[PDB]
Amino acid sequence: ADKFVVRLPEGMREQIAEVARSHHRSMNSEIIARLEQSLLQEGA
Amino acid sequence: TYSSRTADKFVVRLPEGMREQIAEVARSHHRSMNSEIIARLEQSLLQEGA
Amino acid sequence: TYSSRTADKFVVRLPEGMREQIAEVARSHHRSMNSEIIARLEQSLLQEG
Amino acid sequence: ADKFVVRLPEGMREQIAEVARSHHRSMNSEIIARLEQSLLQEGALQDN
DNA sequence: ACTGGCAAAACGCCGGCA
DNA sequence: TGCCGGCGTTTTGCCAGT
Repeated sequence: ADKFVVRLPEGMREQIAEVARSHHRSMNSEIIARLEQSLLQEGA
Repeated sequence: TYSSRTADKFVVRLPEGMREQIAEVARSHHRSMNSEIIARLEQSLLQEGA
Repeated sequence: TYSSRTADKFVVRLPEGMREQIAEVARSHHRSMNSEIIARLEQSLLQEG
Repeated sequence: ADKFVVRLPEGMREQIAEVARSHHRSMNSEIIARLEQSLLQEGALQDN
């Protein structure tokens, strides 16, 4: 599977981890889950 | 203090052809792939916060 | 070939305060002012057929 | 009036040129008129 | 007007960490 | 799974030279 290194702004770094644990999934699992939701919003 | 060389990098292991899917969106919205990802994350985050 | 350093350049004379207004919305959308301007112009044009 | 040089993609210049000619306006006038209505259009997204 | 191009930023990605 | 220095690149904002 291909990968993309994402330069992230100030806050996100930590804030992204916070939501991951509370969702009981890894960071990469969180980001991709959010990303697919966003892309699904476009299907409107 | 916080440039793009300083910023927090994070490898996102994309599912098959999802990368190509971001790309198409990124082009149409006239932003880099980085900015694309950021913009979507940022918005997804703020939805839960309001 | 047609890169960024090849692209047609047009000097836009902007009215009072439009600059900061555009820059603000540009950051707001995670985009360079250039891309920001192009994006809006583009959408304006196809809206007109 | 302050300046800002725009790099336009392939077909944009001629595209804008035509529309301007259509509206009997300067190219710069056309660009601004459009950038104007584009800004206050989404600036009118204060609760839709 | 135009447009080479500069200096600085951002980009994409590698290849190495832990 | 996560972290990141740093390379080689384009892009970006904005000039001066024509």
